Amino acid sequence: PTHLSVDTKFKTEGLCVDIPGIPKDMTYRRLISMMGFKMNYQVNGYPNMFITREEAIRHVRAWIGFDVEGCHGTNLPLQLGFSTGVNLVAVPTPLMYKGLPWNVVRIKIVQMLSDTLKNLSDRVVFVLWAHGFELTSMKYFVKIGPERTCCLCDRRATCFSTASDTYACWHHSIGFDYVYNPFMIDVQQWGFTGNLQSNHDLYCQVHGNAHVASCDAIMTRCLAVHECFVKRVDWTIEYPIIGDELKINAACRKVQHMVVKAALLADKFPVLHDIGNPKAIKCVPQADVEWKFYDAQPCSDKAYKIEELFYSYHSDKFTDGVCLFWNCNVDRYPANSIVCRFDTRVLSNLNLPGCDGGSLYVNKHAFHTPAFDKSAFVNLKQLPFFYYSDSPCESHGIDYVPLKSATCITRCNLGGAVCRHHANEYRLYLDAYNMMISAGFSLWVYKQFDTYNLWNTFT
Ligand SMILES: CCC(C)(C)NC(=O)c1cc(C)n[nH]1
Ligand SMILES: [Zn+2]
Ligand SMILES: [Zn+2]
Ligand SMILES: [Zn+2]
Repeated sequence: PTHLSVDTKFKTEGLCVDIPGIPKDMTYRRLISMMGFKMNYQVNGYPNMFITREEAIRHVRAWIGFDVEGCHGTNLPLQLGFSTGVNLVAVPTPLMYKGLPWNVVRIKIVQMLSDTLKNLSDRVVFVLWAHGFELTSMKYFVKIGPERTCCLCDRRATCFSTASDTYACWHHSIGFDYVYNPFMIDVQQWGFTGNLQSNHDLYCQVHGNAHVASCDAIMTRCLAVHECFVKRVDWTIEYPIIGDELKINAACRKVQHMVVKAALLADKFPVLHDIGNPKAIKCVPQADVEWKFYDAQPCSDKAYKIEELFYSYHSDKFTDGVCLFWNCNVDRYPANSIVCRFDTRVLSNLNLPGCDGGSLYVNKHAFHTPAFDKSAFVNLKQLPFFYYSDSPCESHGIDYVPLKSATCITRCNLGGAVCRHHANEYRLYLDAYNMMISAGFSLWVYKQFDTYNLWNTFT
């Protein structure tokens, strides 16, 4: 039980306005045949064009919302909408393109999907709110067959070319005209009352309905992300490495240890309230401080209300010492905080568009994160870059230019000349810091934080 049986029933009520008279009793086997495709009893890696909700969740990076609206059905022009914001008009003879025949529309579809997906996934999952025209338009740009490999590399084939009779992945498909072995899921099969807009609008105010196919494609994918990653959460599902995951995670641990260690040295807080991940470990194990932990799983819907986290009767006195919120997203941080908050607006291959301003951050696991909100940080200031080290000035064991920097907080810099070891460590830390910031993380600190207080920790 890993793939969707072709003999599974498909509910057709949502299809009967575009396809009147459609049988109520329908399987995926009969639907695929009605769509103009032939599977030929093939056991070659592609058992069904449609996939289960569980398979869809494992391939969230491949999700492309897709809608087709009748502009005027073999006789009328169709408006093809994608969650990339693209609208294409196909004639049978928020970017809006004029009417063109299918032979050229299919080339644009292959280019668009290839550019969007090459750094995200090995496939495409068309996310539908199926009403009929989208399913019957697939024969004009989709070809199916056995699972294949790319003609220029070892990746699975996602595109086909009728000009060269060859197959390509998303990286090698320039000039290709057909999408090959795509996957799809109809959100209407999950059990909903009412139309797409009424279901989407219950959870999201950021996507509107400008009455165009791409608006529907965007709402469809947003609703699917809500159902799979907001109202339902699965942190056991592992996702492949596609970018700088390892370096980002290692950088985050390095920055956390640096910042908290320096805050404790600079202001000598007697207690630290560590709020967030129930599996957190002390990030500064040698610190003298009374370390207290408070469990809160990552919020995937709305940011936590600070009143619910702190009140309703623990140290109780969160106003004592300092509070550490390392990716624990709250509505308004208290003044005595050290904070790491993911900025959902960041553009990256790890950060996918989400629900209601939120984003789906996929790095080993998938985390839907509430929309970044500048007002959460009104009691704090942005944490400036700094490097601090009390380790001995000694090289041990990569060519060199002497480091001059006001933010290298070390004994050698206090003494007037940064040593080789601290220069190498400073440059490595700066790279880690820049990697974490560029990945979307933002750092905030209590207004009294001053690195000038670190210089007297060398006596
Ligand atoms: C395990 C240490 C700690 C710094 C708390 N991890 C993270 O917050 C984090 C975020 C990303 C992305 N990678 N790691
Ligand atoms: Zn390839
Ligand atoms: Zn939405
Ligand atoms: Zn040094």
